[PDB]
Amino acid sequence: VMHREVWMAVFSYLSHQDLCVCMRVCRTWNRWCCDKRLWT
Amino acid sequence: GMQIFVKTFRDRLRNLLPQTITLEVEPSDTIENVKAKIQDKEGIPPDQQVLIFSRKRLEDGRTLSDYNIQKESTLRLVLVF
Amino acid sequence: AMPSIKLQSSDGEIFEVDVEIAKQSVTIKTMLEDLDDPVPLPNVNAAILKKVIQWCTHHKDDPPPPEDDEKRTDDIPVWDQEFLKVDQGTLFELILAANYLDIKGLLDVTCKTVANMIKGKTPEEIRKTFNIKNDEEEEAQVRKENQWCE
Repeated sequence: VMHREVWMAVFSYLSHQDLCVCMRVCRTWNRWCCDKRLWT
Repeated sequence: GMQIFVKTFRDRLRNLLPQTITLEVEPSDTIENVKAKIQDKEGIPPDQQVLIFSRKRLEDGRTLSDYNIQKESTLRLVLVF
Repeated sequence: AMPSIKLQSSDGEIFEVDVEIAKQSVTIKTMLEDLDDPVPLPNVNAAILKKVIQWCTHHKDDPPPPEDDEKRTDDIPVWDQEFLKVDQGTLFELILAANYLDIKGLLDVTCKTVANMIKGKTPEEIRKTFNIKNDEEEEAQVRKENQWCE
């Protein structure tokens, strides 16, 4: 939840396998994690 | 009618570099009006804008003449959540 | 003695700080280089500003920071993990304050800290740490789609 720009900063420190876990946490996180720049 | 400049800082959580914009204002105009004009130009609602001139935080209900904001002066603006 | 600058927290408290400590905040350092009064700080209260001043005196000899890039998280110095052994609200309040005052070094460690609180846990174990509710048929669809990826 909370603010989106805060969470993308932390998400950018996560591997592909770490990011794999976060799209099942909540609905808003799943939408946030479909940004292709995170899997760079 | 008069022209003033508003300059941002670097905001890393957004991806914004410092930059300056121009506004058309009146000395009578309230800080609430100027924030409304800033939303008009860049889409930032007032609840996320803090404007500063001469190391004084500009309060919403007051005017630019109350801070002696004149032609070509420059306000700085921090973005908050 | 020392050249000093005055900061005013958002709740109104004055802090007097060394120039070299305060200039670690690029926002503070920038609004001093355009032309006695205390510098207003946006939505940084006294309690969070107190933490920020602690971090900046420790890092006062750090150079101006360079742009990134590849981001790791095993590299948080020992002093900054002990400094951030803090309640989680202030941790986020510190992310915001580092953003508003443009202190790259503190924005990096704090975001990495939260990321270590995610690395390895699972959606249930993560939800309980930041009290986020799970919004059974929906979950199975994403669980299948993101199985092959990672």
